[PDB]
Amino acid sequence: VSFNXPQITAA
Amino acid sequence: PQITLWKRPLVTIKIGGQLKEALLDTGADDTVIEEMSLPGRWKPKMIGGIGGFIKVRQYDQIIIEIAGHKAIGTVLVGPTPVNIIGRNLLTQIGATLNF
Amino acid sequence: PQITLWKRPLVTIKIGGQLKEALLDTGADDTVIEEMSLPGRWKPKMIGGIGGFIKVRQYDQIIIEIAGHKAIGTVLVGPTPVNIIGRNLLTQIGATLNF
Repeated sequence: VSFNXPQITAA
Repeated sequence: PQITLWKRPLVTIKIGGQLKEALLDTGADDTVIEEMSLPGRWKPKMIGGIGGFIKVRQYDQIIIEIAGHKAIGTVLVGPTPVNIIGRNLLTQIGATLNF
Repeated sequence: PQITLWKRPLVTIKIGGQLKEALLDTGADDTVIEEMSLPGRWKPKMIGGIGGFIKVRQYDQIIIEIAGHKAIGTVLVGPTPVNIIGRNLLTQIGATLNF
């Protein structure tokens, strides 16, 4: 709606 | 405090009577917590992030204690891969980004 | 800068001589930008976030300016909904979270 950006690399 | 970002900015939170670990996320509009029960009425919502959308339950007027600091606001509950504290509660504990 | 969080922490970046808007994201390990042309070789990477995973192209030793501060580091290119400046470059510009 409402955007939420945690991020991590890979596997 | 002053949190450096050499590591993920993870803190302990208290919500619905439970201790949890959560990520302080300036890139999140909202606070999103893994499946748990919360009191009161809720409504379904779609939120988006880097890989698409997930469906969550929105609860209002929830109190969270964040690394020692109390705040009140909306909390979303759903299949997030990490608990996140987003801007709606970061503002309430007076958090800022500084450089 | 002292950046409060009542609004998204959006800043102007410069990469390849072009100005773009990007989100300062303490919840992101890496910096991810929308499809664009960058020089040199790239390597494959998978990154994951709230709605699952996406494939991106990793470019190393990219010169980038963030809200006026110069950095040189790794930039991921792929179908992100927003350009994101993550901890790999927030640490280069000396950013901290404070409350």
